[PDB]
Amino acid sequence: TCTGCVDLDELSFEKTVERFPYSVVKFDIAYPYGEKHEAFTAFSKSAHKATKDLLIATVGVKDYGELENKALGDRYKVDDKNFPSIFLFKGNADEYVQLPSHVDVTLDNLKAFVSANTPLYIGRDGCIKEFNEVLKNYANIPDAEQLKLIEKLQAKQEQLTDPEQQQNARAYLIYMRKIHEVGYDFLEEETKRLLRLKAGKVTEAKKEELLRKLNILEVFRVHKVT
Amino acid sequence: CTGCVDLDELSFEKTVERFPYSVVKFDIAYPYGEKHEAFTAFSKSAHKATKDLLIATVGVKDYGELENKALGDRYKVDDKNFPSIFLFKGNADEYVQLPSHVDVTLDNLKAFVSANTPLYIGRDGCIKEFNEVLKNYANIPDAEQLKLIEKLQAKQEQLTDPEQQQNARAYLIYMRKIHEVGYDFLEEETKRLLRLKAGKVTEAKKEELLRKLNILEVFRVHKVTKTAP
Ligand SMILES: [Cs+]
Repeated sequence: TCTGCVDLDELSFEKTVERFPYSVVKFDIAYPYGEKHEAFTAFSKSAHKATKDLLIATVGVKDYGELENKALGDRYKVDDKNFPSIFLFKGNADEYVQLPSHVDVTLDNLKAFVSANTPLYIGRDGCIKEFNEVLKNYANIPDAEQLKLIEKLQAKQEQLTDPEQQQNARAYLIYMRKIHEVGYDFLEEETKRLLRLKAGKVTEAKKEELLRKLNILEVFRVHKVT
Repeated sequence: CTGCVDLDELSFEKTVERFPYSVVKFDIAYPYGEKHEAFTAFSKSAHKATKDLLIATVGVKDYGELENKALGDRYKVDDKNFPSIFLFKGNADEYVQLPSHVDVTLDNLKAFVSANTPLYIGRDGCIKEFNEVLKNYANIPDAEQLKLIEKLQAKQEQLTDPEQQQNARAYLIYMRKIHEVGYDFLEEETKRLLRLKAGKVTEAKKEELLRKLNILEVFRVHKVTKTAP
């Protein structure tokens, strides 16, 4: 299927959607693959890191054959012409919004579809929303402000529980410290390092970590330095 | 399987913690076979009976990127004695594991459930909302029977699930016959169905007769207290 996606059928569908605050469900071919499904996969992974309240699910509809989930495609008025079709539910299989048929299925667009329609926000992997808010043009604030930002965020660092997020905050703190010490030259250096490392010998978990670092690194970019 | 939700390292805890109870079968990825088919039958049965029970599977089948190996490890299960069946009580921390000696069958899974939760997976055919008001039906006065007939006929008309619609017909038949003839109907209809069931019947016809017998059983009374004809 896709990682962290829950594939639902006519018996599980409503009863599962009805247990979650929000659900985003991709109705598609029973054996989906291709750019759009990969984008929904990436979105499942990002969503799952970003929220506690959002079910990411798929329903595979088989037309001809001994039919699978055709009731569901019928209920939601989606068939071979519409796929993949993205629905967003809010606890009630009868109340939903459907991603406009003209919107490209990309991670970015799926993430905006959720934010446009729920209070949830799915940031970039590695980013910590709290940190971000206090970090814009960190690289242009005075050394003493920077030094202040470092002590506060280092406090939230140890108020955080999830390993992923604890690693993320440590990268933020490292970058604050480097950018405090080296100035903005740091960005390009760290970028080149992370990219050479990503384009080298490393695992599944390895390239994700490096991407999370890059996304965290991006927060510290400014349009002019001063 | 149908109605089983397959969960993985990302979806497991978060899904299990949204349902009051979850029964989870850990097994190889792409499971198959007789225990899997029995878990499948159980999923169908539980879904017909409750809305509070998640039925789920985790495919460990560890030979690759090791999907779900961490999950199997959290619960200390093993290629070595798959399947392992767990019951969770609303989070991924509170669970009971089905003893590895218990054959994984439909009956044992239902028992596991009723043994460990307030949930009840009823007998095939039964409609809980009917059974709730039918206890001792055969002994109550005619006018109460008649009111129950009117009430369950009204319920039947609102039923939206097709298996319950069909089962409800058998309840109404039995209520009306029992009203009309008395408790002797229970022997009459039992002999009729047991005769059929003792014939050469397919598995699907067998199931259909069992559902009628499970419904008729609702009407049996421990002692007949109401006068005959
Ligand atoms: Cs709900």
